[PDB]
Amino acid sequence: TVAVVFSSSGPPQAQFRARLTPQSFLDLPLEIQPLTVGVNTTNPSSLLTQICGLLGAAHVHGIVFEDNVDTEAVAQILDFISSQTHVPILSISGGSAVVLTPKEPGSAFLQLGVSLEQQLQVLFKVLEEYDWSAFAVITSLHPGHALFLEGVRAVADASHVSWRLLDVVTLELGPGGPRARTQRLLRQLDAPVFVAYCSREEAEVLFAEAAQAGLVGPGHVWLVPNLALGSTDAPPATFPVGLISVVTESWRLSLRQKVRDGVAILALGAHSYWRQHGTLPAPAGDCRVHPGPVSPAREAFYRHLLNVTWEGRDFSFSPGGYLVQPTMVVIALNRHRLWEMVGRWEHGVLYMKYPVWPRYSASLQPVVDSRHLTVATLE
Amino acid sequence: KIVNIGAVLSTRKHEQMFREAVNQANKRHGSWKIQLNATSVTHKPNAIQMALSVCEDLISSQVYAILVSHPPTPNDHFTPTPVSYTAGFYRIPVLGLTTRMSIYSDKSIHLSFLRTVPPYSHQSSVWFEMMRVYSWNHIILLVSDDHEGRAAQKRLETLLEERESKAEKVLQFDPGTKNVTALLMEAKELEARVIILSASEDDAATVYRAAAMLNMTGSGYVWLVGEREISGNALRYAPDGILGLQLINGKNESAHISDAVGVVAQAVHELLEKENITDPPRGCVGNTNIWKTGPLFKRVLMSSKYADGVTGRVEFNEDGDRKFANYSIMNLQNRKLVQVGIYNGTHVIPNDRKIIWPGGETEKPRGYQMSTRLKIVTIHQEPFVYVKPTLSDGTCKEEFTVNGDPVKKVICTGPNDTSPGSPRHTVPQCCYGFCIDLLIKLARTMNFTYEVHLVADGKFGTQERVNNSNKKEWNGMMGELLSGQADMIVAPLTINNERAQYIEFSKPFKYQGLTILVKKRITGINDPRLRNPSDKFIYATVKQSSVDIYFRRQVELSTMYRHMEKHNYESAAEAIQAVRDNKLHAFIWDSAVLEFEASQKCDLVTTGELFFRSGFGIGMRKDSPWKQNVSLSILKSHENGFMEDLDKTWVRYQE
Ligand SMILES: *[C@@H]1O[C@H](CO)[C@@H](O[C@@H]2O[C@H](CO)[C@@H](O[C@@H]3O[C@H](CO)[C@@H](O)[C@H](O)[C@@H]3O)[C@H](O)[C@H]2NC(C)=O)[C@H](O)[C@H]1NC(C)=O
Ligand SMILES: *[C@@H]1O[C@H](CO)[C@@H](O)[C@H](O)[C@H]1NC(C)=O
Ligand SMILES: *[C@@H]1O[C@H](CO)[C@@H](O)[C@H](O)[C@H]1NC(C)=O
Ligand SMILES: *[C@@H]1O[C@H](CO)[C@@H](O)[C@H](O)[C@H]1NC(C)=O
Ligand SMILES: *[C@@H]1O[C@H](CO)[C@@H](O)[C@H](O)[C@H]1NC(C)=O
Repeated sequence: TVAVVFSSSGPPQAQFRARLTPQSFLDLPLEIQPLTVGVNTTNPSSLLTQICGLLGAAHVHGIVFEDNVDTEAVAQILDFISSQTHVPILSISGGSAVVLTPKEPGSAFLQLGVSLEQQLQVLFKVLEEYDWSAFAVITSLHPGHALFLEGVRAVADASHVSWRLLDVVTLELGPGGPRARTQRLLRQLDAPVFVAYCSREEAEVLFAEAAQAGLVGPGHVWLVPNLALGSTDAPPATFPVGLISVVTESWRLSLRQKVRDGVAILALGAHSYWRQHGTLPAPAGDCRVHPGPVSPAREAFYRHLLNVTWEGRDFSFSPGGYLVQPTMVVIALNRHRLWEMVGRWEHGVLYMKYPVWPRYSASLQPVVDSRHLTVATLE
Repeated sequence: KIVNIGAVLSTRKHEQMFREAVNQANKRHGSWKIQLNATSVTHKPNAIQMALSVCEDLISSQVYAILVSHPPTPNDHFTPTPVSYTAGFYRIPVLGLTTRMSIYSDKSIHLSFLRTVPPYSHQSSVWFEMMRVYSWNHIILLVSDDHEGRAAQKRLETLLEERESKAEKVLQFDPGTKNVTALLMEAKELEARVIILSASEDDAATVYRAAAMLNMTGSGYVWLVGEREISGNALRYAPDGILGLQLINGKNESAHISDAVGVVAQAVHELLEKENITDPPRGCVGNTNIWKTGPLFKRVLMSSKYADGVTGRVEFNEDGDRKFANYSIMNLQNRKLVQVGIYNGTHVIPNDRKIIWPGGETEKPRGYQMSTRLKIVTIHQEPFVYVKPTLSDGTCKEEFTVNGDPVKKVICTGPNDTSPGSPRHTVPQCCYGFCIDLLIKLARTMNFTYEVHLVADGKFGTQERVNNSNKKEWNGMMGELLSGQADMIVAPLTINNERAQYIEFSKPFKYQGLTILVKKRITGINDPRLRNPSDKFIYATVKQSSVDIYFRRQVELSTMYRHMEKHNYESAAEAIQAVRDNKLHAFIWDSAVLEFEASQKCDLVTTGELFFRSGFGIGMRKDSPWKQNVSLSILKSHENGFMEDLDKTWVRYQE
């Protein structure tokens, strides 16, 4: 059996029925009976009670999560629960699909996302091809800013080009603080390429401030990881046109499609383990008792659960609860305020739709660099 | 208003003292404007039931902060986790009273957590201080492989790299294991005589037993451990006379309540005077939103400097941990612990006591027992290092020089004796040659003793980038020397830029260049047959050599090396055999070896003069005591004339 949980959207009663309906979807050899659960609000006791009750009155083997309005500090509860009751879970979307690096020792979380190292690698593989090498790094006072600042330096020494760094700055971009100081610091900068790391509210504040202090015209280029930019389906105001981010595959699928992948990966994991030993491990769901030392059977099942492949999509989870070797796709903000694909990435080679970077102006009418020319030839 | 605080306490007798202390602080503080309020709950064993009780408490009041402590259960890891997880959802600050673990200070997971006691990872500071104090610079690090184990190493390595000390080999062991002997056997061969232990109390006992079994606790050896490695099962098996440390007010749980209450009561006034009186959520179900003023309260809480508590002034660090905590150095004399020194904020002050080192000595035991035995690596070459099978009895065959003189030989272990396929067969062989004679003279003239062993890989040595990594690694004789498997390289090693950055060489003892081998117009600048690859002639050399890197550093010779990459040999003998039977076309290498081969093996002629200049040298690790000695000995040998007769004996047999 496999459980499914929704959160914080338009009431998916029709979606819940459509997910519960295919009791035999023929998506894998053998199909455990699926069941659905829905929480009204996201809260500690609400979540704890719902999961403990469902997994104690259902005897479930695996459970698949579905995210919410993308608020932080929610994946920690899932890690806590999985570590306590030794049930493998899986996060699929939203803010709960943000990589948690130092997870609990005996936990089995397996949240599908990409660590900052891979995103930075992809970004520097697009900086090298257009040959910018400016490196104006801006980071807010965020919990994970030290990791980003270490990672950028680590990757900078892992390439051929010199990557002459210009300046790194840290500013208080929170809800409350002195705007004049940040205005003064932003007003003094000179670099054609910026890399920024902050939260969505921090992103909007920083972009509004940059628009105030004239750093958003056709002269500069901005780059951000997937942590910012929020919903991906509603770009707010003051977001510069030409923003570049890197998101994983399946950034445009449906909620129902994602759950179909979640149940498929659990089903193949059981089927792959079935060929080895011809069984399905019994559930261990005593939330009230909370027993259990290290168990070898569940450990072996989790070890066999790591690698999976189906429908021509390689899902390989690292020991840390994040997948390794995905096929990221770069996206950018078109001239009409709409996210669009720019360049794929597949086994370490980058592609682009445009041989040169389109540069737009305040009144559009794409400007062309005066000191750039095209040369024709043949062999 | 009536601001309210909460707390989780152990035995509910601490709760009465907590209430009395908070009432006393209410009496002392405040100008009859704001009153503080108290409520507490006892710790229960189930973590999930713990969290349920926590937001039962959270609904029970507009809690402004939480104080958490440990129960009598020794499992100190998971107990203060659930309260942090629950109270971090709404950014309600929580303060840990007497928790010492190194995973709670990662301010990305536990979102709002403070400590009134420094963690275990801060122990490396006193190690560094007392390490400078006693003038020790040769260090062995020995820490467990867990996350807590891997945190002290990072900070100590940061300090030592800041001083560019570059501590010697650090050893990692899996926690909860038996037969830990292998790591200690690997470490005992090293030179440093001070080792640092940091692990769980159980692993300390087995490490102590292994050290006693292997007699690593003999005189001269000096130990120094942490607070968690002395008490418990480890105290019974602990070797006598080892330095240790402890915290002054550890596990008191009475002063910590007081000063935590004091600092919280000091911070609440500064919070409320900021027009941000917005109340915390009342209900663990009611509101799915964070506190609107939690980050501000945490920020003003961290920078709140208290005046004077029972444990003194308290002030927090940018990562949230408590700073400026001062320990008590401990020593073990006759199975009775006695204090020998007191840590200050930065320095360490001894206090009218004498240390008893494990050997019972009275003076400061200097480390680094100097070594006269040192291992020497070598590679097989034709006119420098001959290798031959040993005699049937076990010794070497007794030979003589043509001029009526013995030939000096040594016994050499080494490889599988079969390059292509063999798992492991290290049968000793017999070595002799010109380079070996130089080694014998050097050994005689400086009192040291050698143990010559051949190379494993068989490659001269190059730098390569391992797959799925950018950290370059040295492969071959270079890697063997850098790792520590060798102490000197006595072999025809070429001196160049790529090696001088990590090796201190010696003055050259023989100059040589680069020629080409042709069986009997291949110029040196550029041949169109070489510049433009052909079908018959192949211009390639043995892989992992220096000429390979030299051609990979070129532009048109880069194209030549791209053509060559399909062909790469493994030894000089292979190339000689291939070019002798017309199977090979071109081969470029050193002038001396090629000239010797042409003089010995007829019908083969070298093309062109030495179009390059270089030299051979003895290779050693950077900052080694023997370098100056060896360089002056080589220069004196050059001036004496020894090299002349030696070369007349070996390099040219009057051809
Ligand atoms: C703080 O000021 C308020 C003034 O109203 C008082 O707090 C009250 O303290 C009592 C005793 O801890 C709480 O009673 C509790 O009731 C529940 C359910 O009835 C029971 O299960 C508990 O064992 C406990 O007895 C009461 O809820 C609480 N009320 C408020 C509004 O805080 C009290 O006088 C002052 N001191 C403390 C410690 O609260
Ligand atoms: C990895 O994939 C192989 C190939 O199907 C499978 O047999 C194995 O169980 C998977 N897991 C591990 C840990 O090898
Ligand atoms: C612990 O603290 C109390 C009060 O702060 C103090 O009186 C006592 O000396 C300390 N040590 C012990 C062992 O109780
Ligand atoms: C250690 O604590 C403080 C920190 O400097 C200091 O005032 C005190 O005298 C030291 N010694 C003891 C025994 O507390
Ligand atoms: C190297 O030279 C020094 C100084 O002349 C002398 O002690 C000896 O010859 C060598 N020293 C060592 C430690 O090998």
